[PDB]
This record gives sequence, C-alpha cells and structure tokens, in this order.
Amino acid sequence: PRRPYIL
Amino acid sequence: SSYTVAGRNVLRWDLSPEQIKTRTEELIVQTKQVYDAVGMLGIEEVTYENCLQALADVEVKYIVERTMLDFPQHVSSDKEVRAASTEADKRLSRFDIEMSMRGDIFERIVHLQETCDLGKIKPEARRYLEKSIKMGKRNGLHLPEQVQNEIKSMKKRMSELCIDFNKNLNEDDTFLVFSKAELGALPDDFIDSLEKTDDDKYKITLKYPHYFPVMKKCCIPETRRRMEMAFNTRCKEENTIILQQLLPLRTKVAKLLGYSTHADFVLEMNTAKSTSRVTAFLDDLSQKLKPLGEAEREFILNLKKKECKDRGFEYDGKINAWDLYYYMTQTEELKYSIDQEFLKEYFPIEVVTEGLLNTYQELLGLSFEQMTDAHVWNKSVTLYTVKDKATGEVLGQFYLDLYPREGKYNHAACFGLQPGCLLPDGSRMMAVAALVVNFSQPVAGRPSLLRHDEVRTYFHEFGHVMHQICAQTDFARFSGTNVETDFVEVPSQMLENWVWDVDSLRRLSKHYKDGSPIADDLLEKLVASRLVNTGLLTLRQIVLSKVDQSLHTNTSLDAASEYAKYCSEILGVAATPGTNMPATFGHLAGGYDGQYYGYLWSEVFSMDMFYSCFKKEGIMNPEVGMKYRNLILKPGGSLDGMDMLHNFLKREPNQKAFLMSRGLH
Ligand SMILES: [Zn+2]
Repeated sequence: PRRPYIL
Repeated sequence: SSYTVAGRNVLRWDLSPEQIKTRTEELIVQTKQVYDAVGMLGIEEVTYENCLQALADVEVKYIVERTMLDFPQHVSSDKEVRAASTEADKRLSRFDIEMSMRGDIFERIVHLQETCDLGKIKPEARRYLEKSIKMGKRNGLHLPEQVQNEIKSMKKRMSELCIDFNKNLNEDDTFLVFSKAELGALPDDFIDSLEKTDDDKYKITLKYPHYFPVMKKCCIPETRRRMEMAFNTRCKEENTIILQQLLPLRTKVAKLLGYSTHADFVLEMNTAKSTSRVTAFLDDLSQKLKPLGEAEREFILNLKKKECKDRGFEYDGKINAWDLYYYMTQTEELKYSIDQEFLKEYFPIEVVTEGLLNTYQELLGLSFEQMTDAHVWNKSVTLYTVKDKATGEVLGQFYLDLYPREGKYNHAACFGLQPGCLLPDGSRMMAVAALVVNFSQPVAGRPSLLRHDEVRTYFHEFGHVMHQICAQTDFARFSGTNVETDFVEVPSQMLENWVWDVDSLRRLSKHYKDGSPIADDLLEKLVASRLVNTGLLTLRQIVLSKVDQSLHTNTSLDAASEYAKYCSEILGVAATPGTNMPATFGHLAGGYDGQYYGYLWSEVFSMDMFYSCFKKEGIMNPEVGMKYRNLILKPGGSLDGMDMLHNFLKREPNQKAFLMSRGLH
C-alpha cells in the first residue's frame, strides 16, 4: 500500500 | 532453510472467486480461535508463551493468508476475482477491527508487561508489548465500555468508506473522444496506440499513461482544458459524499479518544510527532520556495503569451490548471535541451531493468536471479529471488508487474506480501514483495521505452522492494516497511538519486536501435535539469500537504474550497471552478490521511543521508551501502525511524542537504 507522490 | 527457496513462498495466485470467499471464512474462524483462547486465560495465568507468543504466531499466519485474499483486487485480470478480493478485504478489515477492540486481550497484554522481567526479554518483544498497549489505548480499550462500542462502530463505517473511496477511483473508466487535429503535437507512437472510433476520432482515457502525455505535449488548449476538467472531477459526487461522512467520523473518534483533531491523533505515530511541527515545516518551506514559484510562473506566463501570439490563440493572461504541465515541459526543453521523447529511446525497459538490478546488487551486496516458469497472477509478471551476495542467505523474492492492463492498479506501488519475520517453529519466513507500476507498452515495433521520470519511478518503487526484502524482524507487525508513515518514503526517495548521477545514468541507458550511449553533453544537461520547475512542483506538493492537514484539523470545511484556497495562496495557479481534486485524492483513504506531508518530510532525511554519506564516499561504495542496508532497511519497523537515522548518520538529521538539493542554500 506504499505508493508515491500524487502529481 | 535460510539458504534455500523451495517451498518458502506459500502464496498462490490461482484462486477462484468461490475459494477466496471460502478461505476468508476459514481464516476468520481459525484466527478468532486463537484470540478466544488467549481471552479465556485467567489474568494470573498469562505468560510470554501462552499470550505474547500465541498472538505473534497468529499475526504472521493471518497476514500471509490475508495477502492471497486482499491482493488480487489490485492485479487480477478477472473482474469477478477482483470483486471477491475486495469483498474479502471488507470482511477482513471489519474482522481486524473486531479483534483489535477485544478488551480481554488488552488487559492480558497490560498484565504481561506489568509482571514480566522486561530487562530479560528481547528488545523487540519489549517493543511489541508497548506498541500493542499504545494501539489498545488508541482504540479506547482503557476507556469506558460505551465509548469503546461507539469507536468500534465508527471504525467499521470508516473502513467501508475508505475501501469504497479507492474502489470508485480504481474502477472508473471515463474517457474522452478527440479528433487527430485536436491532438496536435502529440507523437505518432502515442496516437497510433489509441482506440479508434467510428468517426475516425480517438479515445483518450483518464488513466496516467493517457492523461499526462496530453497535458504535457498537446498544443490545443481546449483539449488540455477538457482533460483537466474530467481528470479532476472523477467520482466527484460519490466521493464527495464519502468525504462528508469520513472526515467528521475521524474527528469524532479522535475527540472521543481525547485528541483535539484527527491530525493530532495520527501525528503521534509519526517521527514529526506534532501538527505544529508539520505546520512550521510546510510554512517555512513554502516561504523559501515563494520567489522560485514567482520566477517560474513569470517565465511560464511569458511562454504562454508568446505561444498564443505566434499561433493566433486567445490569451487570457493567466496560468490555468491545464496550462501548467504543458509549459513546465516547455521550460525543460528550452532551459535544459531535454526532449523526453528523444531521451526515452535510450531507456529500453530491458536495459533499465538490467542496470537497475546491477546497481543494487553491487551497492547493497545482493544477487538477483530471475525464476523460470514462475507461478504468477498474470502472464507478464516476472519473479526474482534475492540472496545475500556474501553468504547466500535467501532473503526474499519480488515480482515485477510493469505494464498496464484492464483492472490493474493504475498508479505505482510496492506491496508487501510475506514478512521477513520469525515463524512459530523459530525459522525465518522469506520476505516477498511486488513492484506494481504502469510503464509504457512496446509500440511501433520498438521495445518499451521509459521516459526519465519512469526510470525515476522504477528506482523509487524498487527502493520499497529492497526495504521489504532486506527487513528482518522477530514480529510480523514490525516487518518490512511497517515504519512510521512519514518515514516509509525514505528508502524509496533515497534510491531516486541514482537516476541523477552521470556514471549511473550511463549504466542505465543504451539506444534501442544502434546500441549507442547517451552523448556526454545531453547526460550533463539531464543531471543539471533536476531542479527544473522545482518551485511550482514542490509548491504543489505543499498544497496537497496543507489541504490534507486542514481537512483533518477543521472538519467543517468544504474540501474543494479549501483546495482552491491553497492553490491560489501557495501555488499561484487557481483551481478550475467546478472541479474537486480532493474527491480524487486517494491518499486520504489509503493510509496517508493527515500524513501526506511525509513525502517532503522523508525527503529531508534521504537527502541528508545521500549527501552526507554517499556523495562523500562515492555513491557505489559497497560498505556505505551495506551500512545503509543494515541500519536503515534491515530493522524494518523494530526501531523508531529517528533511531535508525541516528544509527546511520551518527548524529541528528538536519535540513542542510535538502535545502542545498533544492537550490535554497
Ligand atoms: Zn513510495
């Protein structure tokens, strides 16, 4: 569930 | 065995919808049997063996079986499998709340801590007790029974709301229809891959591999505007209703537990500790970035005025939301000579993967071997075994799920599938992770070609994979990436720096056609371009962090209005009237609620480590890499984030490197 930036 | 692989990955990916339903029931019955047995013990009878060990045992069994049930919703191509998995996730999340709220367990863990010789148990077991007690108090188990029942009811509702929030976004299939002329300046390899319609127009979806190319390159302002309007109104009505329920529920349980706001509640579990530290952090960074944002907005507006003049378009005199990515791309082309669509010819995916794997074999002292005939959830997924280079210890395995497809998680992420923790018989479980991204498909008779930002994302997610595989702890709940939320982005953003190094970039690149390397001139410009558009890009992240804090500080605010407020005050680019970006802000429902600041918070730490330790000693230095593996990755969540940083740096971290890395010193 570890995701990146929302652009 | 710690030095074999066979039989240590127990995950199966061929489950039917019926088997997912059946296994969910069986897991709940069997897991509740353990919790009921512990709760049946007399309070004077509890020991390390019949209470702490029994709970630690069922925790590792539960989480691995739960993986086979709640993960298919993200990757399976069968829509009914995905539905059964989401349904299982709803049931098991309700069950998680039920078991966590058991007062008979809480009283026995408290009695165990109060009566055992804490100096004589392992430090991680001491941490297990104190973390379990803290979690119990954060569920109100020290409060009267009526307030416990109230919190439990709201937790169950909040869980269903969050799952529905992300499900709505994940299954959305909005698309727009544009003619070829309306897609001007978009390249042929993009246009030829689009679905054609009966009127010889093209379908453009709102997924990331369609949205950002249009926003970055389409020269038709009306096309950019319609895409932005649609992208920022996805699930507008149904997710607004969800937020109008979810945010007040977070405030009500936080207040029942004694906290002023939900943001105060979650900050206590983070290295930042307090909301006033988050506020000071964001506001100070925003002040330092203000003149950069002004200069970048002034350059963008001049570019827009010139392009509207040279092409005959109308000029509204402002930077609209649908202008930002387009002219940031122009800024990169003009100021750093970077054409991302030319550059991607040098990053075919097989060359990138090879270079990525070799970099971290060498740096972290590992060896990666791809498995043949691997059991996978989709034909395009590959499996790798990770061994320690020196000893041969089989640390873990990871899957690479790299290409888009219908029903697949459409962002980027790393999933922990097996924890690298101890098992009931004292042996160690092999860690398993999955890298799930949506890279460009092979088109036009070429291999998949990655833009530099996709290479960066590739390194970012692989940092998470390495965290999941290198972490070894006694307890499942401290395994893998189970660190503080504002610390989990440290290992992922850390590895991003290897895509801004000339020598490293040479090892990641090779022209797909003639095999030639990137010219030294363009390589230097690419590295120098790291700070391009950094003002508005970082100010945008501050907007999102400020909005997240505010929605979880004052629960009376209209979410769209608070987003619009920070856009004009901080970013200087107005939110489009009629949009509702918070209704699409999946982080609010996926474990980053009140914690979105953690991305920028983590980057301070990663920049400090990279500058103070890797740039100083050489970024491929194996013994600095091994110290990074041992002191940052290997403990997982068994230590506080700030203790691992101190162990690595031999000091407190500071902002010096981060500011230097942004051009602010
Ligand atoms: Zn991440």
